[PDB]
Amino acid sequence: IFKPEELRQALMPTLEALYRQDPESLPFRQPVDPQLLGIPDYFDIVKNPMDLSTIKRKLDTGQYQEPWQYVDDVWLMFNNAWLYNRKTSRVYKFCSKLAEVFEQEIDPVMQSLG
Ligand SMILES: Cc1noc(C)c1-c1ccc2c(c1)nc([C@@H]1CCCC(=O)N1c1cccc(C(C)(C)C)c1)n2[C@H]1CC[C@@H](NC(=O)OC(C)(C)C)CC1
Repeated sequence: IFKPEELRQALMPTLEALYRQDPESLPFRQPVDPQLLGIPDYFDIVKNPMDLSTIKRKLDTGQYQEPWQYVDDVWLMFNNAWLYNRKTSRVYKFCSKLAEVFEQEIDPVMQSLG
């Protein structure tokens, strides 16, 4: 049974790795705002929105008990973006860049956590 400070120390470097991907992480730093973006169908398509600010806040305040719940949220944000956006769009290709980065950093940390 993990403690939320153990979880934060080990997983937060993987989250900071995402934030550094400038400009790729910019669309993902805050919730998608469908009104601002003019995309009224977004919450029809994305039933469980997620973004970097929400994951950071959940990490910071201890809302994850096990590491796979953090991993699930990160992949939720990618899958939402791959689902809603066309393959030709910048955010789609941005999402693939951050997903590539993420797999690269999450593997060793998950194996030392377990
Ligand atoms: C993910 C995802 N999944 O589906 C969807 C849908 C998203 C998603 C999400 C956001 C998005 C977005 C797509 N396209 C944009 C803008 C909007 C115009 C069109 C465009 O080409 N863009 C764009 C895309 C890729 C890269 C960038 C940079 C690198 C220039 C920044 C821009 N943005 C925000 C819109 C406003 C955000 N600023 C903000 O919220 O400011 C406050 C003060 C916090 C409210 C920052 C980028």
